[PDB]
Amino acid sequence: DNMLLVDDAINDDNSVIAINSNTMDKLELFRGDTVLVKGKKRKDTVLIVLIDDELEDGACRINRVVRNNLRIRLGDLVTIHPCPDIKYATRISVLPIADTIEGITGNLFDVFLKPYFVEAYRPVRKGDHFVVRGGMRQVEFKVVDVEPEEYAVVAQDTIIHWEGEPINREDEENNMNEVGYDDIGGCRKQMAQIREMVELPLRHPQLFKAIGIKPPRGVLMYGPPGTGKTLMARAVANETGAFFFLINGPEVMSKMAGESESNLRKAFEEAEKNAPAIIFIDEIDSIAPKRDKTNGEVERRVVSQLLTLMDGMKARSNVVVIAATNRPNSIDPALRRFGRFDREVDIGIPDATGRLEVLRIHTKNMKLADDVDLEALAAETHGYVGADIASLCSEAAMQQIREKMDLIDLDEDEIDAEVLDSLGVTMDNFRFALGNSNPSALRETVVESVNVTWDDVGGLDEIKEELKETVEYPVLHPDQYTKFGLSPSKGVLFYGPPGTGKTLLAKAVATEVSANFISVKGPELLSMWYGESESNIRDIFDKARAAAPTVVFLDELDSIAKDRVVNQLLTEMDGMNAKKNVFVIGATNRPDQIDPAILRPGRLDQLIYVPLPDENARLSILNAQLRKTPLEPGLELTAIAKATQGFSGADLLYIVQRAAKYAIKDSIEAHRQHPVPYITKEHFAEAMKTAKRSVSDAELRRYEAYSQQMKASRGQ
Amino acid sequence: LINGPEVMSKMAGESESNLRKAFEEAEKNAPAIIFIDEIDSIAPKRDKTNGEVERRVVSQLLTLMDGMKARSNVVVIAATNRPNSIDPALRRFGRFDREVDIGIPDATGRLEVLRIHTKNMKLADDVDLEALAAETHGYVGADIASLCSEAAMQQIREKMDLIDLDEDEIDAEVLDSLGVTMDNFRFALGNSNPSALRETVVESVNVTWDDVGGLDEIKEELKETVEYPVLHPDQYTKFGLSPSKGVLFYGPPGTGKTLLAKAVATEVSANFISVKGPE
Amino acid sequence: RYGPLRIKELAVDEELEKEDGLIPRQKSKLCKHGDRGMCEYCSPLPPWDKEYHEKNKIKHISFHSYLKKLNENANKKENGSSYISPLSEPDFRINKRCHNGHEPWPRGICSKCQPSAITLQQQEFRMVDHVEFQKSEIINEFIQAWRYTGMQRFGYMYGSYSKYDNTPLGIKAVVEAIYEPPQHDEQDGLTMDVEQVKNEMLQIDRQAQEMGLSRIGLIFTDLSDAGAGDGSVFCKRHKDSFFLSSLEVIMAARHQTRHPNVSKYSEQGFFSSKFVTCVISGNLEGEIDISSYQVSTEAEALVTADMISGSTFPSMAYINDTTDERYVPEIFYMKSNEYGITVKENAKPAFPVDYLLVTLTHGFPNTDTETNSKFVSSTGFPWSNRQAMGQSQDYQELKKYLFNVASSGDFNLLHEKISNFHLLLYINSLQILSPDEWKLLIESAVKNEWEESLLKLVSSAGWQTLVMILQESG
Ligand SMILES: Nc1ncnc2c1ncn2[C@@H]1O[C@H](COP(=O)(O)OP(=O)(O)O)[C@@H](O)[C@H]1O
Ligand SMILES: Nc1ncnc2c1ncn2[C@@H]1O[C@H](COP(=O)(O)OP(=O)(O)O)[C@@H](O)[C@H]1O
Ligand SMILES: Nc1ncnc2c1ncn2[C@@H]1O[C@H](COP(=O)(O)OP(=O)(O)O)[C@@H](O)[C@H]1O
Ligand SMILES: [Zn+2]
Ligand SMILES: [Zn+2]
Repeated sequence: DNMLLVDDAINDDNSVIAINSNTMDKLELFRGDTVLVKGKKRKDTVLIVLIDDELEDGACRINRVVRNNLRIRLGDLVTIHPCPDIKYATRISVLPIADTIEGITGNLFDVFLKPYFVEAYRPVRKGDHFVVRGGMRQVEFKVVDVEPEEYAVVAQDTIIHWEGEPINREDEENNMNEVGYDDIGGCRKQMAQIREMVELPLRHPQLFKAIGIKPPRGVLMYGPPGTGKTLMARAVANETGAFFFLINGPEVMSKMAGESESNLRKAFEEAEKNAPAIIFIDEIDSIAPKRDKTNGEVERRVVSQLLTLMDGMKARSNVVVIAATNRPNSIDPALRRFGRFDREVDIGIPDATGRLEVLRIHTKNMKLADDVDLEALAAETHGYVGADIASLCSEAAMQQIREKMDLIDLDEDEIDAEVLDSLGVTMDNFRFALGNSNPSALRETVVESVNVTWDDVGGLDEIKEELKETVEYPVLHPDQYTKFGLSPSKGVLFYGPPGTGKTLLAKAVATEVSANFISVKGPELLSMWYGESESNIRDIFDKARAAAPTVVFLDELDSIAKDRVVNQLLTEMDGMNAKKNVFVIGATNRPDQIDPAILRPGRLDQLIYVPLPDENARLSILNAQLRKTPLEPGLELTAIAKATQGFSGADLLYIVQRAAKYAIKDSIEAHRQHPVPYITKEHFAEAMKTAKRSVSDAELRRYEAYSQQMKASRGQ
Repeated sequence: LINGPEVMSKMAGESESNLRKAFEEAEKNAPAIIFIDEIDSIAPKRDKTNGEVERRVVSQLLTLMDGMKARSNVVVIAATNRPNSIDPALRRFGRFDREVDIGIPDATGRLEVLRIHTKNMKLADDVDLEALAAETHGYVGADIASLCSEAAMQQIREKMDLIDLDEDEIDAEVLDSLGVTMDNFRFALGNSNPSALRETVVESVNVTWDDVGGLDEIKEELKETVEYPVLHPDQYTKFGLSPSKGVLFYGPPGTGKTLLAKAVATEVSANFISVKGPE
Repeated sequence: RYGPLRIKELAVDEELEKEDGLIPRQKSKLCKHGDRGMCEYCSPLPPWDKEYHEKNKIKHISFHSYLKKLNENANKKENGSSYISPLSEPDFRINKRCHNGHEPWPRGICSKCQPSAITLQQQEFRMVDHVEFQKSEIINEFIQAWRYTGMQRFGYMYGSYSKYDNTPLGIKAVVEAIYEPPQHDEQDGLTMDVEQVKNEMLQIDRQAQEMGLSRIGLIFTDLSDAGAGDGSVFCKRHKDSFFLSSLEVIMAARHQTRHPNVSKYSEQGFFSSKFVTCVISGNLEGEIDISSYQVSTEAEALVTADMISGSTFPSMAYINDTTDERYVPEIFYMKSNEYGITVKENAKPAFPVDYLLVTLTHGFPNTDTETNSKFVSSTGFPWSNRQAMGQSQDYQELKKYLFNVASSGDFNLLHEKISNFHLLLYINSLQILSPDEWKLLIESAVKNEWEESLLKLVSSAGWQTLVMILQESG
């Protein structure tokens, strides 16, 4: 109907749109009609309709300036509606762009605008752009202000105020707010959650009146720093079109005593007075830290004022409060109950596709060279948040500048445009930037996604089926459990010799049910025990709840399970709701050393043995670790697998690594002497000559004895 | 009405004059009721706060409370989650002496709460609020309200397929077709997460001498120990013998000691408080 | 409104806002850096720097500079907010409708709609800085009123505002003429029905606006004669005594509340009326020195909700009692001791008014500069409401005053006699002249380049009738 296709208009007029005759008949439009056109980002404009049969039915033509104003590209769909109630502009104040007006003498108004508006009746709306082509020059302008507001028709008698200081162009670009969803990638799940939690209360309030419920108000986002929380909040606010009222934490806390409270009160009052609105309290942890932190009165009055304001807004006002904190435990506990920030959202490091999306988003203004393999960079960047990727791009560009610096005269302040053209980033530059990268997200526990199937784990079919029936069935067929009245099992404990690949089994289990994975290695547990860490077990389980369905993994639990930490872990495990799809998987090498309390029913009761890989399993592991390596044609690893009886997966990795080391040594020696694109069987034999088992016979016998004891304990 | 944080957020020297004027006005227009919500924030434990203002406020509160005790028909009510958090000096004669304990509701209480909250929602015919009340255990009223809100949100999310978000308004038929199904409530139960049980709370139990097996002599001994003092204190006074205080169960694990304790509590119709090992 | 409010205000405010007022400073001898690059002592001094004001013997900070300080203190550009109005006039009246669950104040109140304790403190910014009397005659005639009658007086003072270079971003109110409302003056005080005063002043101010003036304050004389041989007067208003007793402060606060100043930086659009009150008391010697004052903004918003009344002690203002429709919270007045520590003293029975005032600097135009006085007049046709004295406006005085000049010519002499404020008001009162004829009359009498307009005026039949009836009348 009104979803007209966008196309480039022949005319250069800034307020003229050509439409097809068929569409004109459908919409009952006519030549010269002023119509309101809406595109994307809620952008709107006023265009004079002109019949044009050249366009295909259902298509319209607009010029470059109108498309730029509408923030839309050719081929999109725009909605055109009648605008019969547009009045003549009583007074329009307009200012030019400085860079455009450079080199112009005389009165700009007479030169450009006076012929442009006389006998033109061009509709003008605030925030629009119009370009005047006079003589040999072309100058753009802005619709700074219109009376009556917000738009009106510039008639012959309309007064135009061109007086005013030039407007810098840098503000429009470098201040690129109004960022849409297209500027956020790799976090579609959390973006969808925030959208479904914010848009519907504001865009369609009548829904909840029809259902007769009070929609949730508070929202609390948290995650590692640099994951785009502020960017997501800004994008949601801009798309929703609400009265955004960004509030910073450090900014509020930097005011004199007795002023931060006033700022908070004024902010909340203005947000209420202009409903609907969206208040974003950035870095709330800087306003209301944990109780054990600063006890100063100035640090308590602000928290009390914030609590009072949060409790006082419960009314028919459309106010939504969004807060961002690095960790959930930093905020005062009082801010996590009903009527307050009761809804939580967790941001985690992206996967390969997310990193690719981030790279493409950032690497659209770069003058990249042809040899770009963004997929390769995404594969080789693990654990990078968006900020790290942006820094990587900046460093790569700086490296390219350094490389091209040879053709630059530093003393001279002007650089040849030819040299500027030659600038282009290359894959080597990105590799160097990675070499100079300093990721820091992984220093703490963070939600992440894994993509391991039942192919990187060789053999162990019975274990695979046991894990499937333990985990996958509850998630996919909970209705059956309800029908039979059986509560799903919470977690399991993997025990066995080191290197059996327990982490791989955990990752596979997480992948099958499409669940986020959280890892807690031994050093993290020790740091928590000493109390010098930035996070605590309660925080870990809160994040697990927030990012459900999650899978928490503990490694070498025997170090702490040899106790305050174990008590906290038991309390948290008992606390969690059974229905929540949260699974705690523990890995250890000395099960008998584990505290018996951990093994009680209702806890990590199920005990699963992870045996060493067998011949076929070893062959599969070797083939898997060598899939992306150039091997000798006609080479067979069956003999090597047969000869490696009793070796663990880590041992096979070590053998392959030594073979690769010998291959690279030989290749480098040959190149220096100057061939060997692959690895010959002699390298594998040399590597195997140094093979050494990582498991002693006594320990394996002890594991077998423990397994036999466990089987006897269940054999009657 | 006086709030804790609301008074605490005032400038220095103004959080006490407000209390003074509050009490004076309450006296002027008797009968009056004063609800000092979140009294802990303005009177925490003595060790928690050492600042001068945090003691000026408490002293002013105590002086006003002592001066209020008179013919005036004014009653003071205070609320605080932790009974020990309040300054101990506030719990003497002539002050907040009478104490009331609020415990998590039972199945009947949960049913009543659900009915009270679920009176306006467009509930579908296939709703079994009794089943929800039975399943929800340890859910405080706030948790139940959140559960209902989440279920309604899930229902609207499911119906979103036919809803065009771009249009400001929606077809009236779709708006009038919203209906909450039992599956939505089950999903909300799955999502929800109560937190009352994290700390010790008072709750009732309904275990009789039929969910346990055997132990007939033990049951008789427990009855003689607890029931008779509660049901027939008159005869105990007649003989002048005070009842025994406590009892200690010992034996192999998994024999059902918790069920015996719950049954004993139910027989005397007394509230049950528990303290697990981790606590 | 996604930014600063949109409204049109006085030209003085606009031009002052355009400036920034930075006071440049040169290389200090303590700097350690090359020629370019300023470290900490060479930076420009902001216009609100209190050190400069107190070092130059200026007691207040030229309100516009205070606005600049407030704007700089917050409201980061391009981000950090969506604009918060920096100026807000305090209001003490209890919110009649809060309803968190309680009923209106008369029978119910919560802690959210309870007027918090008021901390009285001397204001630091004075709206209008310098009050300037164009000519000595304007006030000499006023004092001559007291000389002749012996009773006190009271009169509004019309004029216009302009810049004041001598102070950073300062404003000066130049007073052009004085109009005396009908009042019943007496030895110890004066009285006047408010209804008549406002009814008369409405039309008088309409005519003044037509003439280009504006009501910019009230002036009253508190003078007593001494026992010396000549005319000497006691100095009853000094540091020890009361500068302004309670009642005058109350009246000034009411007047300010009823003459709001339109501003672009408040939610309501008004803040701290630019109204100046002048009192004549006499300096430490026997002279007849004048003074100026202005009640602070808190006192402006304090009298509106009653809460203040006069006290038998001249220097202290009584405080009223709580009652329905009037809630009065505890009032703490903050002072400073000799040890540099602020002390809060509760003063319920009564407190001094020294904390509710800001003092302005009176003066007269330099006697060696261009003369831009609207009216070269005020020694002639007697002023309006001097019925108590012999002065009385009527046909006979016009015949004696403005007949021989018109009957012959000499337009140069005529112009000054036609540029008298009260003369214009009286002739307009007669209603003899037609509207447009009166408009061109005022345009000739209050503007330069008046030859053609004056000739046209004397041409119009209205003036011919005026002169004819004047001559015919005794
Ligand atoms: N999709 C994205 N996810 C994460 N970061 C992104 C994304 N797109 C861009 N970025 C960049 O990552 C950074 C995110 O900053 P952010 O962590 O939100 O700031 P804050 O510290 O205020 O939370 C910015 O430099 C932003 O440009
Ligand atoms: N099917 C498999 N069985 C055992 N190990 C494997 C298998 N597939 C891969 N591996 C390798 O085993 C290693 C396990 O490392 P590590 O975590 O230190 O020991 P574990 O996983 O046994 O705790 C991984 O680096 C991985 O490359
Ligand atoms: N008569 C009984 N004897 C033993 N166990 C029972 C009996 N009745 C119920 N149970 C079961 O015992 C479990 C709780 O055992 P209990 O002894 O109360 O706690 P614990 O095992 O910690 O001592 C419950 O899951 C319940 O199903
Ligand atoms: Zn310097
Ligand atoms: Zn109220």
